[PDB]
Amino acid sequence: TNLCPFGEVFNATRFASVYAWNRKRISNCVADYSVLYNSASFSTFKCYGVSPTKLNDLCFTNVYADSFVIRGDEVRQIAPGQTGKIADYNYKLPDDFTGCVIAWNSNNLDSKVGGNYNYLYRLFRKSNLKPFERDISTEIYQAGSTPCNGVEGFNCYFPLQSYGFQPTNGVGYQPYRVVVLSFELLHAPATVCG
Amino acid sequence: VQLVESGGGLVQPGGSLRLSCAASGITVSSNYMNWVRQAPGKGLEWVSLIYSGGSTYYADSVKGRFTISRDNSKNTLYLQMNSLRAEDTAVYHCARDLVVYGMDVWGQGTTVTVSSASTKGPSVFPLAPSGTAALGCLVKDYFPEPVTVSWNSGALTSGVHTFPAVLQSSGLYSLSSVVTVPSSSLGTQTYICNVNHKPSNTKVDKKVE
Ligand SMILES: *[C@@H]1O[C@H](CO)[C@@H](O)[C@H](O)[C@H]1NC(C)=O
Repeated sequence: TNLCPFGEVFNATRFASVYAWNRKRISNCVADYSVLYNSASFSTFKCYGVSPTKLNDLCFTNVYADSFVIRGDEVRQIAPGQTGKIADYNYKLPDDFTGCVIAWNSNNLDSKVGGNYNYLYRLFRKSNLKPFERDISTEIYQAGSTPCNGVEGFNCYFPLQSYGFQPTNGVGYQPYRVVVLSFELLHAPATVCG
Repeated sequence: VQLVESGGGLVQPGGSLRLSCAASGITVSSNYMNWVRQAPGKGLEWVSLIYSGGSTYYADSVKGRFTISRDNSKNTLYLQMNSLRAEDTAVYHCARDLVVYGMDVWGQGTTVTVSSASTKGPSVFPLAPSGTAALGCLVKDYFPEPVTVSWNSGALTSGVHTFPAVLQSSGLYSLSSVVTVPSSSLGTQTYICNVNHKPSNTKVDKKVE
C-alpha cells in the first residue's frame, strides 16, 4: 500500500536523450492517476486504449514510465503508427499501444543561452526501430558501398545529431519533456492500482 | 558519384509514367532520397521523400498520384506517376538528402511533358523588312519541344537572336529568330533561316526578302 514514485520520473532534474530513453519500472504501489492529469501542466496528455478519468479504477501487472526529451514539433510522433525521425529511429510506439503520452514545454529548464547541445536524437539508421527498441550504438553510418572503419568523411557519418535548444527558438523548435506510461495486462497478478 | 535519371517523356493528361534514377557512388537504400521537379522557368518544388527506414512523405500537390520506391541491388530510385496533369510538366531530379548537410548530390534529370497535344509541324513564316535593319523567321505552331534555328546554314551568327519558345493557348509552341544586318546589304546578301523540328520529321529553309 505504498504510493508510486511517479514524482521521481516526472519531477526528475535531468532527462535523457530520445535515442537513449529510460524505462523506470513501476511495480508494487498505488498510483493516483487523477492527481497527474488534473495537474493542467501538460501541453499534451493523450492516452490510447483507455480513458484518463477511468484510469484510477484499474490495475496492471507492470507500468513502464518511459521519459525523454524532444522538440514540440515531434510530440505528434510519440503516438502509434507515426513516421518521422523520432518515431522511426529513436522511440517507436506499437500500433496496439494502450497507454498514455504526456508532454510539457521545458524551454525554461532545458535551454541555455549559448546553446545546450546535451540532448540528442538519431538521424541516420538503416531501418526503423521495433516497438520499444532502444538503440545506443554509436557506429559510423555507412552510406556508400565503401565501408567506413570508424573514420568520418564522405558516405560515412556519425549516426547521432544534437538538438539546438535556445530560449529564442520557435515554440516548435523548443524542448518538450515527454513521459510515456505503458500499461500491460493481468493473467499474471497485478501490483499497481488506485 | 552520380545520379542518372531516366523514364521521362510525353504523357497524355490522365496517363501514367515511371521515372528511374540510377546511382553510383552512393547506395540509395541507406540514404534519404528526394524527388524535386522544376517546371519550365519556375523554381524548385519538392515532391517525394523516402527515409532510409522506408518512411515516405509527399507534397500535397502530388499526394495520391505519385508513389516513391527503390530497389536495393539495382541501386535505382523510382517515382511512379499516375493520373498525370498538365502542371506536372517539368524536369525531374533525384538527390541525396543529408538533412542537416542539405542535398549534396543531384542528377541532371529527365524531362516530363503532359498534354493531349499531337505533333503537327512548325510553319515557318518570313519576317521581311521594308543605320541598321532587321529580318527574322517566325516558327509557329509546333509541339512538342524543340526546334533548332540557324542562319545561312550556320554562316551568319553575328547579331542572331533565337527566342525561347512560348506556349500558345492552343497548346502549341511558337518562337521567333531574328538577325540584325547592315541596312545596305539588303540587296546583295541572301538570308535564309534554317529550321529543323526532329519530332515531326520537319526541316525547312525559308528565304527572307
Ligand atoms: C512536482 O513538484 C511539485 C512541487 O512540489 C508538486 O506540486 C507536483 O505534484 C510534483 N509532481 C509529481 C508528479 O509528483
